[PDB]
Amino acid sequence: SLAPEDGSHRPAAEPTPPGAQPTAPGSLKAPDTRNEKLNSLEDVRKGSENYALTTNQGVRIADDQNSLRAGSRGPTLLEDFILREKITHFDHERIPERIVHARGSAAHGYFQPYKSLSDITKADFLSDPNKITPVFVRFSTVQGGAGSADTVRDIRGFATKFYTEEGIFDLVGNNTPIFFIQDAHKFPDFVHAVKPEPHWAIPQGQSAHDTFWDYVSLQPETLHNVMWAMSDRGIPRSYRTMEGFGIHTFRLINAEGKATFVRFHWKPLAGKASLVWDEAQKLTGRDPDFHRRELWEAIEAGDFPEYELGFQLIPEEDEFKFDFDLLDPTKLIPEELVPVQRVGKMVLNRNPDNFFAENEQAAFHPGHIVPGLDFTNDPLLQGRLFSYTDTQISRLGGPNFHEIPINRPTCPYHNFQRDGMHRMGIDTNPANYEPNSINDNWPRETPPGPKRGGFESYQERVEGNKVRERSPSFGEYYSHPRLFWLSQTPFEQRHIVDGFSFALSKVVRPYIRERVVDQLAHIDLTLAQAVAKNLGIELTDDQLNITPPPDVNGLKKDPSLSLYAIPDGDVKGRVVAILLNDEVRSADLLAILKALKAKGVHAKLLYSRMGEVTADDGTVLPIAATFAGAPSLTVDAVIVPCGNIADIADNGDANYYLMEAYKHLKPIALAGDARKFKATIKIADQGEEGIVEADSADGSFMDELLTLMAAHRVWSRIPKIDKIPA
Amino acid sequence: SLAPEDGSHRPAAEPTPPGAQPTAPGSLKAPDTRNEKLNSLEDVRKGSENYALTTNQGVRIADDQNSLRAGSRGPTLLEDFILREKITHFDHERIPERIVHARGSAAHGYFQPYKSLSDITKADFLSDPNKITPVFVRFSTVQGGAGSADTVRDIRGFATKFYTEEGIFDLVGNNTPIFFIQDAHKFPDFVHAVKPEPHWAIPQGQSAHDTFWDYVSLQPETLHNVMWAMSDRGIPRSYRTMEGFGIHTFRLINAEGKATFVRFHWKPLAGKASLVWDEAQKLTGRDPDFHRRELWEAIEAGDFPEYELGFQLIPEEDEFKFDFDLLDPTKLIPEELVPVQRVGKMVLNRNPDNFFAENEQAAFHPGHIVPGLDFTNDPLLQGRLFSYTDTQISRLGGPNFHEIPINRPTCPYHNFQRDGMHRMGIDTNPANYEPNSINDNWPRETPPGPKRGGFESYQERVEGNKVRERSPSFGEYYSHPRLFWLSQTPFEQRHIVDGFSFALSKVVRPYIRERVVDQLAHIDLTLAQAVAKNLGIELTDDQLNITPPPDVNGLKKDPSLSLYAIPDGDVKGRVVAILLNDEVRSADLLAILKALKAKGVHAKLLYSRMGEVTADDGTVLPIAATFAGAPSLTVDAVIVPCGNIADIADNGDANYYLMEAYKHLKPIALAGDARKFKATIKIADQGEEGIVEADSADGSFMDELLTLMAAHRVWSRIPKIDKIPA
Amino acid sequence: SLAPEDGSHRPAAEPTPPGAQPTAPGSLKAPDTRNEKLNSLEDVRKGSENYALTTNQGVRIADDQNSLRAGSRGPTLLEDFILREKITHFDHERIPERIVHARGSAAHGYFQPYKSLSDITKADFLSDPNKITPVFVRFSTVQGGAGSADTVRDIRGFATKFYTEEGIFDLVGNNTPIFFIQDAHKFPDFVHAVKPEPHWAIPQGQSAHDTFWDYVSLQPETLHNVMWAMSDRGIPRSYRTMEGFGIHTFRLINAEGKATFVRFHWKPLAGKASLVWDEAQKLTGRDPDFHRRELWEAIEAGDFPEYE
Amino acid sequence: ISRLGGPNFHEIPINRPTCPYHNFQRDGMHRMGIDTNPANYEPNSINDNWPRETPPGPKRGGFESYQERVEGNKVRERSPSFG
Ligand code: HEM
Ligand code: HEM
Ligand code: HEM
Repeated sequence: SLAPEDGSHRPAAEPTPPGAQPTAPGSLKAPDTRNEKLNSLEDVRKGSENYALTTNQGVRIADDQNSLRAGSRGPTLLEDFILREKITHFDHERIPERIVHARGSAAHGYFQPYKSLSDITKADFLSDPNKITPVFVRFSTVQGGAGSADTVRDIRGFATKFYTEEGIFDLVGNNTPIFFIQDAHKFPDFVHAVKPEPHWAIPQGQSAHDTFWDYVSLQPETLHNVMWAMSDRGIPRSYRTMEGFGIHTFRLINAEGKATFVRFHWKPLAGKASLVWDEAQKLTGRDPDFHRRELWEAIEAGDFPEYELGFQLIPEEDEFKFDFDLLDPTKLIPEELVPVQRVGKMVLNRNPDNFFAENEQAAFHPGHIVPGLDFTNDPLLQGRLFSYTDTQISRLGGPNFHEIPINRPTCPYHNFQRDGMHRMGIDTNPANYEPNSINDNWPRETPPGPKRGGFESYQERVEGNKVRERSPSFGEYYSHPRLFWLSQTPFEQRHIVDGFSFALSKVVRPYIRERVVDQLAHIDLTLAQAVAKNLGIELTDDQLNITPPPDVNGLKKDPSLSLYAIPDGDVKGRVVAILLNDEVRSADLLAILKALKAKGVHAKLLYSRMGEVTADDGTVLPIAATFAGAPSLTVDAVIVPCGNIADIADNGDANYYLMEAYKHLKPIALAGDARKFKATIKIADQGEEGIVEADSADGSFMDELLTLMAAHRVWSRIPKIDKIPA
Repeated sequence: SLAPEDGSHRPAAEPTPPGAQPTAPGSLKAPDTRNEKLNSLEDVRKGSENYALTTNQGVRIADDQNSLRAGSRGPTLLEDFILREKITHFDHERIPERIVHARGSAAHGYFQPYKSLSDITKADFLSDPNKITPVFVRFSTVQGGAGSADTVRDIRGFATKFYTEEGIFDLVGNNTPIFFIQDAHKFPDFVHAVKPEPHWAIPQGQSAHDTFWDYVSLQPETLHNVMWAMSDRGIPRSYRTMEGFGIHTFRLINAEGKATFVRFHWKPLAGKASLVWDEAQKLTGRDPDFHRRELWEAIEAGDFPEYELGFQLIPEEDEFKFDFDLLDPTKLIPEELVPVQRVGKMVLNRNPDNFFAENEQAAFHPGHIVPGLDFTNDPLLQGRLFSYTDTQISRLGGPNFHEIPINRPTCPYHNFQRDGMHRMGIDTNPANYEPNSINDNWPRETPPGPKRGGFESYQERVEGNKVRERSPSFGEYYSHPRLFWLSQTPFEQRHIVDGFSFALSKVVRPYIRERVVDQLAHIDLTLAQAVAKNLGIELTDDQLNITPPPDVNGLKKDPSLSLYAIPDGDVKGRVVAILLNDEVRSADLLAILKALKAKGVHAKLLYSRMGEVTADDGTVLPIAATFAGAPSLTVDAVIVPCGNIADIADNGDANYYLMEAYKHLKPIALAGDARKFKATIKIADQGEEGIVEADSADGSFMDELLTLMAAHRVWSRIPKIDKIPA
Repeated sequence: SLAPEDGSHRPAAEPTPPGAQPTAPGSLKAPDTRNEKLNSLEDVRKGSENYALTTNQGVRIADDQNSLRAGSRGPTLLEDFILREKITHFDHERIPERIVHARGSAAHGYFQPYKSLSDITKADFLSDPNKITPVFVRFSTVQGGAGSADTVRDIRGFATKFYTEEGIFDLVGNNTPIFFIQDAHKFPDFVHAVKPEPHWAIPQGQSAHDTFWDYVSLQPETLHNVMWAMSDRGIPRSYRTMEGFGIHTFRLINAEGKATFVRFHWKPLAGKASLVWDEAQKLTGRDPDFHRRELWEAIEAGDFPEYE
Repeated sequence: ISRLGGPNFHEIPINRPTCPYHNFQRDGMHRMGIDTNPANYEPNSINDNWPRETPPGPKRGGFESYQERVEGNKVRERSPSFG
């Protein structure tokens, strides 16, 4: 048999930290993690152990190594139906990728509310805190293909399919609270501008090219979301550490028929955190799967992604109470004006079994709502409602995509629709039309009502002429970008300046850079001048004199728009690199590992080669990777214990390891003679804030390191990084 | 609630004769008829009674009569996701029809062998007389589209999917024992020649046009199957009353590895029976679904179609012992040389629930064989092996067509194939390749053996150069057509002459007619002269002197090639029209109806309007159809009971009903004053064979009518039918 | 007019070195370059300057910035056929990528033989040193998707379509002279092993994972091509500085019917050159389009890729 | 989209306009037209915004919907006048 005698080919079906075990399909890693959707897919899971290899017709194969030929050096024969079926299936494996958000990573989980929301909505999944709704969630980038890298600068999608008892509700959101454009008619133009340019299909996974900034310069409605993308919002550390938003104003409808406007939020219970740009870019080369792998390994470790669902609620009579239009999806609703009510929690606790069958084939669409929710006339939402039904017809092969297992409702579904490519359901109804007598009119319509009723639209009043015209109320483009800019910390603002300066430096036509700097001067002169300086552009006197846009309803900032202004750091699930030497102080290591364990922080033990080293006291320490093999990009903090520091003090790779972690603002902790490394990162004898140092790794040295990790990065180090070459 | 209070909308779930109740889905008409494949479809059967109407996402619908609009006379809104889902599914209901045999009718059933065939084949489904294998059978025409008519002149397909414990085996045959062409490379040429012509797409369901006969005149290999199509074999009475054949020689392989050549047969246990051409052509107009209807209603009545599988077996050492090549599919093996050995019985006993899901999506392919069977080098079979897998990728939408419920095996199937459009199975194997160690190499190959082994091809010797060349052994075209012609009764030979005469009359270019007559003169001079006389063509002295082809292995006829030469008639399931009048002799009708019921012959009571008539003694007689509504075309015989004959004696429809039945050779029985209709059909006072007449329907009147029915038609009447204008 | 007055939006229609001008579609950058295949594509080339914006049915569009709504803050109307055509075409832009070799970069060119090869083959494109055959060439990686990076460690494809006067001949080769496996029946197993693993779809553009090395360790026929892949052959500097091979033995047939066994080679006239691994892996991050860009800009500069 | 295999059905010869048609739509299965436009979006400067919108007018103008007045609530209701 081919597996090793000792069973080391098979991962334990228990939670294990990243790196400890090979990853596995979710039902084999966590067989007793169950939900109603995961149990309903049991009819289509297939196993493998102890079964014979067959054709798809059930014929057992004897030799799966060779084609049928006339003689053993002869021509292959057409009658080889086993070869032809196997190669035909392979030749047809691929389906079209999604037009946007082609790169994504997904998991199963569940949602439960914190209280009944019956007073504001009749949605059944929100009716009782003991109602547990299975979910499937896909996180994604926007521009790149399905084989593009994860840690690009981009908006991220955050789509959740809720399998409710009254239907599937898909909340198809992104990680910023607005979008780039106002009207769905312009979506092909914006997406064509951001995607690879049509002559040569470059660049992949990047907005930093001429056509994107040409469109932005000509369409100032885009500037708000462009500010978010150029911020560190555009480079999240993990899908676990970003916010979600539905963007549009929707409606909640209660059993008395009252409509409330709502915008939806997801708040990450692990907190908000982002990479820095050079780290994100380098990680696209060293691990283009970093966020897919982080999500999968968090769930295999038990560090389940958790989010709180939140609603901003605005009464119908307050529709015109703000100085922006609630229907304009380039405007956000500041939390200082309308707070987020926390409504429930979602936990992602199981990975798929098969990526293609469950993630690639999943179909999310924001028109999939349930009684108790409704739309508004937001003109970007209104066009979305057409596009997701349409695109699924070619991506997933026809109109029966709801029969693909991951998309199936878990509640009953019955109607008079028939046929279509790869129709699975075999209808026995004598009728395929209504009204009918021949089946006593079943399945029957259901009037709307407080529970288990049919869907009726809220009877909004519509009055106007048939026009292709933008509302005048949507014609203000600079106040929300300014509010966002003024809400950032000073280091977040520098990172935004740097994001625009990097991007516009890769625009080849200089007039486009100049037109973007002119737009920036309508938002904030400090930002405009800082970007201009980096491009060698000088503002004109007219530009220096543009009047700043107005505050938003008297606000001149809102700290909820910053990643970092209000502390919300959480270290569970983060990872520290420990740089070993060939004679490690074991007492340093016991102390380190114990304190990390107590906070749920993982460790990775690194050295010069694969294998093991032995500690001063004889403990054998298995090495996970080389310094060069698992770079600092992939960890949150670096600790270097004592022992034979002499042994690594000269290693180019160990030095670079600490230079790169330093440049990227990561906490570094140095014990005993590991303080020799201070010289490579140019740290003064009396120390520096963000470098933890002591004689040994006692319990105090660990608390200080863990406090630095809760604050994510050492922002105060920014003015010091320029003068290490890394 | 729209059903009648009396429950008359719903058919009884019990066997009922044709017309007695509305037809229904098989699992509602016959819920207790079960087999392993029908039970395995339960996971996808969907009911309807008592369920709410929903979208395909499970959202209940309140109003399925209206689109959402801005005001009740306003424009429809794009946000109407319930209208766009319903119309999207409707707009994509169609899939491509099959390239050939697009018109077909299908049913479920089961097969059992009479004894174990373990001495000649290791196929599991033939190993044990107590082993029952579910089947699904589709019967079809060849040329017309899925909306074409059933009783055209054409070859018929007879395809059986056997759901065995060792894999699906599809036996994909037709109703004649040879095909038109020798090498699959010509199949697009032949099928383009018989199909509607490409400029104008005419004619549907007919080979009587110039390109067909141009190809036949240029490719004499076609003449054998053309003879069978021009005979009454081309116009079967029902799928129940035709033979089936696999056409190719295949191999049986036993557990000791011995190969035996085999050709497959189906014998209809209801006997052989065909229409006559004027009746078939007219029936394409009055009921283009006649065979689909007759099949479905026979199964609803309990008149299950039954067939016996038989094998012609030739030892490997006898390959070259005949005047024709066993591998040439334009040659038959006469049963006088190699008898058919009875192997088992197939009963079709349940209709589908949904025609699209089960019939239109079924995929049959003759490359789907099982261990114990193998192919030969027949060059028509060899190209078929390529075509069926290929066509299914576009007809059924991708390479996962085996996951469409009707096509799924009932036995296990596991392999390393993944992905593809509308992938249903979610594989949990950690490996998607072999050899692998990470799942200990499962699923694993299985060596060949006596039972439950892997498939291995028979190690036939191949020797020769790579050539595109027809074997010289295949270059003989006229002997099997002549054997067929000489085996027909004189009335069957007249019907062949009439088939060729009518067909060639529709060929516009007269030189093509003359080239076909010349080919007939190579087969049999009598046939050629009779067709030439009907075409106004005179044979040349050269044609008159062509020497006939040789006998086939000494035979100058083989009666098993005739439909009628050896009586095999069965009356159960046949139907009789009874022509009512407004004061029927109730004693005649009691005697008639119970005689027919005793022999399983159905009746249809006809009159000049719907509703009821009252008999001499007050019995209320319900009318099934009018004389025009249910013409004589649709029945096998006609009975006119006594009573007030003057009610119907001058009814042109009643009179023409008898004239048409008379012309089409059907038995007619006239009781009492119904003998006044003798003048309509010009019968002598002293009577004539084929017309039953007495003073009442008692004594031997019904036995005589039933005797005529068992002989199917009154062939002795053929010379008498010309002196009738009908 | 949205273009700048000075015309600096439009790249010069003449050869210019990398970075000197924005890149452009080839018939705009190099209008004077022609061959028989480029000339035969002219009936489907569509321009743009001075034309009105239309639907695909040729109806001129007045307002391409807004959906049709009932009132300017109202719901979008289903009768907006201009919005639905534009979004429907957008919704259906994608087609499946190639099962293997999905990442690739291509250019037009021409081929000419040095002398007639009629003594060994009757192939018309090889019959006359004056006979010029248009080509279209696509270079590729093997494992990654169409949106993966160029300077991965992988084998590269080198596929040439020759548009001859006796038919299309496709020479579909790679940049090493052997393949990993011996019998096509095993291709899906080998390709499944090298591709991203099926539970989680990682890693992209990399053979450095368990399933690839499990297959290799169990199928020693793979080791030859694995040695090439682990060498600097697996990380070419440019598609211009790698070899090409047809791998298989084919036959040449002359007019007298004689068969000669042949294996096909492409020799880069710019020579052989590879990156080093740390450089290649870092370039996947900093410019995942580096080989597609280098090929396109070499052609816009006149530094045409040449192979023998 | 399903009957004719994708969104380029207007390029099947019988369905093609005989008048000009130019826009920024790209790709799709069996795409025949090879666009040379450097831009595939508007507004653009890189091709001076061509092809360009056309105001409505008496002849050769862009399409504009008649500005019918719409007044009603969002309802799934048959007009009583149709009963
Ligand atoms: C507020 C603005 C929007 C947000 C938050 C949004 C978000 C998303 C997300 C998260 C996905 C990926 C879902 C998945 O993981 O499969 C997606 C896919 C998609 N989006 Fe949107 N989107 C927006 C606007 C639009 C507009 C205006 C259109 C077109 C009118 C559109 C058309 C599509 C299409 C065609 C797909 C691919 C869907 C599929 O193939 O199943 N999006 N969008
Ligand atoms: C002995 C000669 C043949 C017989 C008895 C035969 C019989 C049949 C039958 C009965 C069907 C319909 C199965 C069903 O009901 O779905 C069928 C379909 C078909 N036949 Fe054959 N056939 C013959 C030769 C050929 C040849 C030579 C080719 C091509 C090389 C061919 C290609 C096809 C194709 C493409 C279909 C449609 C299959 C589908 O869409 O699933 N047939 N044939
Ligand atoms: C000597 C070994 C082989 C070489 C040199 C080779 C080379 C290539 C190249 C260069 C391409 C990309 C063509 C392009 O640029 O579009 C390609 C594509 C492909 N190869 Fe091969 N390959 C080999 C073996 C195989 C085998 C054994 C199979 C299957 C039996 C296979 C199936 C494919 C398929 C399905 C495609 C995608 C073609 C398309 O979508 O148009 N290759 N191969």
